[PDB]
Amino acid sequence: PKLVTWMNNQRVGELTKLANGAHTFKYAPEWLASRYARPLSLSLPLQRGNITSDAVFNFFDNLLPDSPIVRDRIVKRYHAKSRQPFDLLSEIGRDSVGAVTLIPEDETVTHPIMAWEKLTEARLEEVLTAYKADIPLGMIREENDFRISVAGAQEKTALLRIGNDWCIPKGITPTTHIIKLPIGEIRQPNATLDLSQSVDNEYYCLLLAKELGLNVPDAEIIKAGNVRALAVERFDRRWNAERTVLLRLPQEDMCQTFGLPSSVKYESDGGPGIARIMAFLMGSSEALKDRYDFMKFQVFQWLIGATQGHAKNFSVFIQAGGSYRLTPFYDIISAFPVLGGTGIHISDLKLAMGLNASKGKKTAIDKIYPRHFLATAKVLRFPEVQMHEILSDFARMIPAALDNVKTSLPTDFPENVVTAVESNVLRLHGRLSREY
Ligand SMILES: Nc1ncnc2c1ncn2[C@@H]1O[C@H](COP(=O)(O)OP(=O)(O)CP(=O)(O)O)[C@@H](O)[C@H]1O
Repeated sequence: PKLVTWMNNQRVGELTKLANGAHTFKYAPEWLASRYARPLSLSLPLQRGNITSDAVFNFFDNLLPDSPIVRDRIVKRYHAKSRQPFDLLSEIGRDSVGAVTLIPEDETVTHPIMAWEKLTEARLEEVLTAYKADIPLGMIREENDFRISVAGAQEKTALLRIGNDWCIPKGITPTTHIIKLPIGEIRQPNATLDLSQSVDNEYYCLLLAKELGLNVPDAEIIKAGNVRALAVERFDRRWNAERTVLLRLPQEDMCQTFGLPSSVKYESDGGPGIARIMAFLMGSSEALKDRYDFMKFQVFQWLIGATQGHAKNFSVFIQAGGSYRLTPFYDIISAFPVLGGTGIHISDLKLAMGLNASKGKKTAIDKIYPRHFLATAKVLRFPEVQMHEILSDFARMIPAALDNVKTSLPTDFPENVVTAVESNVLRLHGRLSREY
């Protein structure tokens, strides 16, 4: 029972579901014997023979949705053999996050390689409201070519845009976007989250992120009838130098990077933090810069209060030769517009990975001061003279950032989201001015 694994169009090896349920992968000699070859994941480097590591399982399990519901659907959708990472992927394992492609050992490929199917304005709304039909990742039933897969827990979908048209890829056509819908859970301790308007909030956050010289993905708000969904330009997808072929970008996150399961994704649950990930960024290609933009992303998160910035929300492109480097900062949301007399106080918002405090780690966003950010870099051998610069710029830039954004907002954008965010971002920013 195999599952041929390709990377773009070259063969890497084959995943196989054992007779007891275990998962084993083995790199094809063709892939192994090539000066320009890279591993499936930094949790399983190139090697001859079979591989059994709990890693060869976790890797693929992270390649599936983080929501029971979604997986509850993925099954009934295509009648999966089971709920294990394999049998599920056998179904929608085609276009997934990164450049990995899983094809059933026996149903071999014919048909034009890269084929899709344009979508009518009135049909797109379907793909966007597929949950109403009990469908996973928005994959219309009529067809059957739809076999995408995406991580996360939010009701989303991924499509292929050609020129000025929304197309549902076919066979193994790489999707170019990730249209996420305003439904699902978020985090903090013991408590999940329902906030403002997913799209607006996220959008806003990305706008500030970008306006704040922060590297994030290209995304715009869209509307298919009465469906306000957000579509982000996948940063693991790229066309040939002249738009001839649409290639993928081998990528993986920080949970697979360490061979860790999906469960242990939250530091509080035994996951990695600013210390385990940084100590790992010292081996990154552009390590000097990757270590910098990271730390800076912490302040930003602390400033816009992003309580769901766990280990599964950070990745690294797998560069040829097994080398790696940090990717853009995807998935950005503020918990500020959820505060107030809604029984949730700012003293309750905690961060995913804590900072070097006086005693262990400090998370409550309502308690983190400059000293905590420095003590963090101090401990992690991150030049202090470089952190002060970060806390600095923020003190001088944020005030204007929250403004330049207000002027570049949609018409129908919740005037109140901005209110609950720019107020808190400003209260926190204050702790900065008072030092820098
Ligand atoms: N613009 C982009 N380009 C490439 N990959 C992206 C991306 N945006 C998100 N991803 C990838 O897809 C995964 C899930 O997307 P996202 O983080 O937006 O989901 P969610 O918002 O569904 C997550 P959760 O609710 O579980 O915190 C990420 O872990 C990342 O690997």
